[PDB]
Amino acid sequence: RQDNLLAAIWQDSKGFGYATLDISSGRFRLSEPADRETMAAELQRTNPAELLYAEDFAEMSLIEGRRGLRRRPLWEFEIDTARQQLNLQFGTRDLVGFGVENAPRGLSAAGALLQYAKCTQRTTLPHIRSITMEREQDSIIMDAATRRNLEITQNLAGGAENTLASVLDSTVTPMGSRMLKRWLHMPVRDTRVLLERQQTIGALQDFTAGLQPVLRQVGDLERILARLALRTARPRDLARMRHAFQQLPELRAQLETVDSAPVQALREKMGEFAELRDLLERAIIDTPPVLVRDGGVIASGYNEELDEWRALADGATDYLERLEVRERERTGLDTLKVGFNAVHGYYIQISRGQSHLAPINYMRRQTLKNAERYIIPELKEYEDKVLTSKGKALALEKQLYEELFDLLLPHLEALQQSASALAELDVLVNLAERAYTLNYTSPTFIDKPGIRITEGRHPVVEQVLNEPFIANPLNLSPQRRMLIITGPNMGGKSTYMRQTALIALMAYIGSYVPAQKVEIGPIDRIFTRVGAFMVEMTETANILHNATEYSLVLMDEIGRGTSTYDGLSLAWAVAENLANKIKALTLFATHYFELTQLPEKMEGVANVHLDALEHGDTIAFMHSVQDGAASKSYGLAVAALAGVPKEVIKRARQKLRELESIS
Amino acid sequence: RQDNLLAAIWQDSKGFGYATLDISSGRFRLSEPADRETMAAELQRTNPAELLYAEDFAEMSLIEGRRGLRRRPLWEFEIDTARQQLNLQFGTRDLVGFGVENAPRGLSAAGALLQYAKCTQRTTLPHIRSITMEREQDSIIMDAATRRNLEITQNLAGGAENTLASVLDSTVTPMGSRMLKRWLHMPVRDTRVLLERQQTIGALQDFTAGLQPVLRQVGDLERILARLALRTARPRDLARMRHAFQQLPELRAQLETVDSAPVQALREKMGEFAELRDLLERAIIDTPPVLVRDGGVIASGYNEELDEWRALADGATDYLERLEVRERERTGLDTLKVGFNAVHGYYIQISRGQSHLAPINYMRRQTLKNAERYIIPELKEYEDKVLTSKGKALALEKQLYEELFDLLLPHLEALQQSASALAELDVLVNLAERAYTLNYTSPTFIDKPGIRITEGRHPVVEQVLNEPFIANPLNLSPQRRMLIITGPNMGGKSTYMRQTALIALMAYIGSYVPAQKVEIGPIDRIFTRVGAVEMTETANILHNATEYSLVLMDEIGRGTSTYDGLSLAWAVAENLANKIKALTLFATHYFELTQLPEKMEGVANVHLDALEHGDTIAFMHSVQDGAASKSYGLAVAALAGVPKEVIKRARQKLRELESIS
Amino acid sequence: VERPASVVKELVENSLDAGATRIDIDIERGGAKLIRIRDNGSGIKKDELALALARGEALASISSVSRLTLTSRTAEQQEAWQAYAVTVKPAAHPVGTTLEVLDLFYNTPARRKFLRTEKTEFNHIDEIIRRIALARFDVTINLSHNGKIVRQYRAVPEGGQKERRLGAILGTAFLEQALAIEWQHGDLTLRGWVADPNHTTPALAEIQYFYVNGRMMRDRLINHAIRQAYEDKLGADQQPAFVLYLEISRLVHDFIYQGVLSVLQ
DNA sequence: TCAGCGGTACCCAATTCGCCCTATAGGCAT
DNA sequence: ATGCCTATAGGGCGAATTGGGTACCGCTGA
Ligand SMILES: Nc1ncnc2c1ncn2[C@@H]1O[C@H](COP(=O)(O)OP(=O)(O)NP(=O)(O)O)[C@@H](O)[C@H]1O
Ligand SMILES: Nc1ncnc2c1ncn2[C@@H]1O[C@H](COP(=O)(O)OP(=O)(O)NP(=O)(O)O)[C@@H](O)[C@H]1O
Repeated sequence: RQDNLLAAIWQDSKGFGYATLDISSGRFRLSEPADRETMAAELQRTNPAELLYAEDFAEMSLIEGRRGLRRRPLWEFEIDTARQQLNLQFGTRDLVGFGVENAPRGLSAAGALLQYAKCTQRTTLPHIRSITMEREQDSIIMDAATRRNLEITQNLAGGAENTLASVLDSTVTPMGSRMLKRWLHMPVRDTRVLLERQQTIGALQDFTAGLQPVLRQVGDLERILARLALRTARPRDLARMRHAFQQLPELRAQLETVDSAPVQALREKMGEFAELRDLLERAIIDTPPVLVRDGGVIASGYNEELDEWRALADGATDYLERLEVRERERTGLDTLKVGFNAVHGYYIQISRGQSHLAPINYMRRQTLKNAERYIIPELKEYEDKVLTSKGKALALEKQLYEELFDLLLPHLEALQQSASALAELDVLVNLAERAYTLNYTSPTFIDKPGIRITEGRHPVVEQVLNEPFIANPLNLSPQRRMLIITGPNMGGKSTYMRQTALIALMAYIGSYVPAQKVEIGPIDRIFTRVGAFMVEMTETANILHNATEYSLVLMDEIGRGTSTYDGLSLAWAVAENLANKIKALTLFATHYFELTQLPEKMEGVANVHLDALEHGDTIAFMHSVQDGAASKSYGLAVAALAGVPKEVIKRARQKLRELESIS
Repeated sequence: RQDNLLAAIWQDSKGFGYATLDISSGRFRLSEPADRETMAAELQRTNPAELLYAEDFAEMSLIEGRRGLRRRPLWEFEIDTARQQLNLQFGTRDLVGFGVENAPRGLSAAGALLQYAKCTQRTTLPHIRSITMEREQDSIIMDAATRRNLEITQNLAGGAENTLASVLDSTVTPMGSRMLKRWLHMPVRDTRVLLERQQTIGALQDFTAGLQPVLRQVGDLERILARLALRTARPRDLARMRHAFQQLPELRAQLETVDSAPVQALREKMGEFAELRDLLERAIIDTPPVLVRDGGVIASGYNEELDEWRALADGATDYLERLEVRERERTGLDTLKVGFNAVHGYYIQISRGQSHLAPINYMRRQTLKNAERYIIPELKEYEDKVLTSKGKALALEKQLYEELFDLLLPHLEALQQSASALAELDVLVNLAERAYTLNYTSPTFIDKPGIRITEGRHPVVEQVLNEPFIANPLNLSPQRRMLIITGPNMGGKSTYMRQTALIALMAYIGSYVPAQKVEIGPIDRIFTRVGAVEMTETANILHNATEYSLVLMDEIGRGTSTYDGLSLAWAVAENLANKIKALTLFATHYFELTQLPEKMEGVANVHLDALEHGDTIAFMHSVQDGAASKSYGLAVAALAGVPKEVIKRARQKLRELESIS
Repeated sequence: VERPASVVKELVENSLDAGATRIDIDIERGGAKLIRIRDNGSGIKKDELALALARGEALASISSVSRLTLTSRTAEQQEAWQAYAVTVKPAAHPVGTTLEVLDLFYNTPARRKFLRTEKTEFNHIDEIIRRIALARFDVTINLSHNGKIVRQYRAVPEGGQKERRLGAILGTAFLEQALAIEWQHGDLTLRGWVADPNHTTPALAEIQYFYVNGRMMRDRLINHAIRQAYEDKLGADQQPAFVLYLEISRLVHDFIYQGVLSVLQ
């Protein structure tokens, strides 16, 4: 009912930071509420019996309504002392193994709290042996290890090739590729919004072929809108927008036939802006030059005064027709084209094959690749009279080009919404293509923690492999809440492990998942382990304290340490902890065949292994998960398959049986 | 005493690719000679009895004076078939473990050679079991595994922080930072050229502080010269060039006092370049605008006719002021103001109350809310002489600016040489500053392979670490040609191994090395191993590594058992002590390997002594002659953050395991 | 010891007592959060670390005010023993003593109010480090502000370029003006450098760090005697600029004037 | 071939962050 | 009292810096 809770709060220019401590239990939590109401709610939620605040705490209104208030100096909330004091308190060399190291705003609160805590109770704090971050956002929790290890957007090397991105990123428009990338780094867990994606994707699988080509015409409209807002847009950017505007009626027609209320809602959000289409069609030339600085952008008939300044230019336009023709006749070069340049003025460009067939009257102006631009006095004279009056047309053409923003800026907000909706459509049509192509299934979300996969596969590994993945199922529940996965080196024991992680993540982007059938429960935190002890066990310490009943744990090659007795002993304790205490969803890829005695020791754990058939020095890996344990070591058999000399392999097998004779 | 040798050669747009085969022994080699003379020397060196060439081989002159010539189709030299055929020949899934995977130019020759070898012989050739890449340049041969592990330019994450670059890269000019980066990916091994750097760096240690500010004025002249050659250079680029030209007299003076023949040679390569500096000063304004498109670039006094067309555009404000005054007097309208408009041009604005009191000469140009703007023939005439004169003066500015390329390109070659020399000076002066700052020593090169470090340290780890690096000695020689480094995690196994690798690499950029004293021998190939794959890289090191090569094995045996890794590590350590006798560092957790110094000749037991007091532990970080005492993952586990309660169970589990072994 | 610079002075004096030829000083947030000095001198024993926690008494004084962590490795091969705040436990350090400090003001909000900004007090830390470096050219001193090395003072061997480091300590402009003055009148032995009065800049004139037996001593009358000698050279009266090392009291001062005047003229 | 044509790397250049500085008071032993 | 000294905080200015703009790079169906 009533708790004696100690707490602290601090803010910088960025946001707020919060920490608590219960002296009854020894629970020690941390958070970074970004906005004010979240911060007010967190103080109200925890209801600390004693609350710390910095003398210069700006938004005092939050803490003017809390009890047991304490005014503290600023210097106590310094991160340097905080990190130092908390390291000494827990006996750690870093706070990376609490997953709070990269939350300095809150650690200011935690730092000030502990310095105060060690002093308020002035008692031994062995029960307070860990701090943990509770994210204010409870949609998803993704650490850097997961993004770098599951390879959602970045492979182990650091490249963006053979990622989940690269696979799903067959998006026709670039703004779709980015919205796809953001979704993967922020998997939605509003089951309603996820189902809104799953119903949209199901409806578009059939209509995906018709819409994709229309979406490819649009291009990156979102980045064009960013330049339009800055008033720095280019004519060829406005041409892409006009090209995109012409597609909106076509997209509105194709999405009208699709039976999906979210699609119909997206279709209304899409808009038309056919007024803005009409504007640009009338305003701009069908294919204008690269920059507005050149002019020759805005088509004649839009502005009459542009035509008055371009009255000289109108005479000038068929003067360039008369000069291009006369010079094409005289020289005998048909690739001869007269065009404008802001730096040099008007020039005569000829193809490189016909460049040196030009006469001596032609003076070199610009040297290009597969072209040579020239100048003559008649043009250079004509260039001057045009540059000036067409300059007052170009100044007006640039002034009218700014006025095009003034006609687009009323809808700018609606165009961004439309662009985001168009970008979202590309993503969900792209996913609808991928799901249709790869026959992905729609996973349905349940209330209790667990994933029930029917013949599921690794969504990325199956695409990059030269062999069809051996699809295998998974039955996770709070009854079967742990799997000890033993197997060979380069055996593929880390596939079924990683495939499970992607399936959850792919399910939580509302996208159809790589399996025959999946039924999944709440997975809020993904915690991962992958080799390189001063880096490896630091992550294992972070996954142990942070991981909950709902968190998906993926430990790979754990206990690669100073011996086979230190690594096993830790691995034994970690597997026990996650089965005995936390009872968290854990996927333990390991070589420790001694840990295969845990399914009989522990409740929740199951022995699985990757079947591999070895004949002589060469070997075949079935890459197929079988319920059991690895028969023996295969690094000998793999070593030859990697290319290691047979002299080493023979000597390995000769030294093996001298060591295997002991054990 | 000659052999029957078979070979193949192919070229692309980039360079040449080469391969050979002796049918008596079964030796198979690969190379990529970039230039023609290297390629001619390689054919001359090998002297193959039978030589293959693609029907479309461009530089035929190389092979038209050779014997046993064979004209082959193009398709046989395709990398797709080559990789596929060679993979199934060796029985590998990749050619990464030969160190030839990223050498496609050479593999075209090798691919064509083997397809021809399988057709010339048409018998079992298991005596062909390996290929190897041997680009024996003055440059050290390093796999990208070294460059990603040593963190020369890029840390494990992909950032350029906590690198050897970041530390040594205190270079004032960017073209210095790049030449520093190339040196570190291409360590020079012409012992003469290395000593030329070491004598240069010793002499500039004192004068380092005075030169650096002068070098910061230069900027990236090298990339400006690249735009100058393309005739795409910008006025501010030419300003930086002029700013750099003004420094050459100052640098020639400072480097004249410095006693070092290589410095004096570098000082002559740099050049006075006073004549180019004078031309740029006379021509350009001290600080011109961004582009030539805008004009206002070339200073008055260079071109008389530029100043003529300028004089029209300068006779403007006084003309309009007299007009504004005369028209204000004549009309009797005091709100009459003559101003410029970028959209419409020059106008005469009168207040709306006085707008319709204006005379009949005034033609309507712009109607406003609070006024009426007009145009008259005198203005409209004056508007023409301005707008045209701007353009003609501006056109002359673009033409002169292009003409300045015709005056600079004659020296372009000499400016590139000077730029490279200036970039080299920045590197050298920066390295001299770092050696002065970080108390680095000059390592002296010996004839036989081996590194003798006296209280040496990790050049990067010492810089970013809050605590001081514990100094570490090393005695590598062809007698002590391997060290089994066991101990804890945060023992300093990987540090003492990677510190040795950097020391070699920093010694082979002619730079002063992070130690009290080093005496180092020929190291031709630096090879390193680290987890992401494993067996793939170790094989490349076994196949490529020589008596002289530096081997940096980190935890061989991260495999699938206790024995698969131990047995392999035992065979690899035996091989590199028994057969190859390469300079090898084998930092591993396998205390079982500590029975090698008694088994092998050349191997020596060392360890990073760690003394555990209470629950916590102290790592001496000091290399001691012996082996690891015990397991330390338990001691580290706490230091990683793990709850002590799980360790109390883990230590109890270890105690049961200790009773067995 | 309210000023962080005064604390720095005490810690360097403890490093001179150790006889360290290498000093590295670390500063955080203007020198308030961290004052880490690592030294290679004599390493006080784990017992000598415990009583220094409880020159040892001066270490106890900063340990009570701040959470001073001192780790020292004994000359006898041994783990260094690191005493926090009050916990002593094994540590890794070469033979020698390291004196790390947490926020100097762990229990004094008045001393935080007494702290003057973050840079001006660092400039006072620099001044102290600048003065002891001149007195003891023998010991290397590396200074870092907010973890960024500012000055690289290099240990000078006997017969080495004392002027080079002197030039680094007081700036190149002082060294140029500075004329090497070595005057011995019987038992009285003066060694150092005095800036040329005519071309001496005001900042060089402010730099007048007089060391008696390698201990910084400022006397207005000694300054007046050098200022008189400056006023003898040329009419303009600028502040005396002199860095000297004298082994000696009022009769000396009479020969500090004559001894300096003879070298100056 | 080919003429745009959109992308893409990369060099600026105003902006942001940190460093310096000089009038502006105080300040404390005398 | 007091009078020469001294640190100080806001302001000015320079050095890093990443967004913004340009010259450059393929290149992509037609
Ligand atoms: N069905 C399959 N057929 C062929 N290859 C597969 C299959 N499934 C997975 N693989 C690949 O087999 C390789 C083995 O996995 P890999 O991660 O290299 O080794 P591991 O033993 O799983 N990892 P580790 O524990 O760190 O040694 C990878 O290249 C997988 O992508
Ligand atoms: N000579 C040294 N002096 C001080 N600290 C050191 C030294 N060598 C290593 N360290 C510290 O040790 C850690 C680096 O681990 P390192 O010794 O490189 O790997 P290791 O002993 O092989 N452990 P592992 O990576 O798990 O296999 C960091 O905390 C360094 O600060």
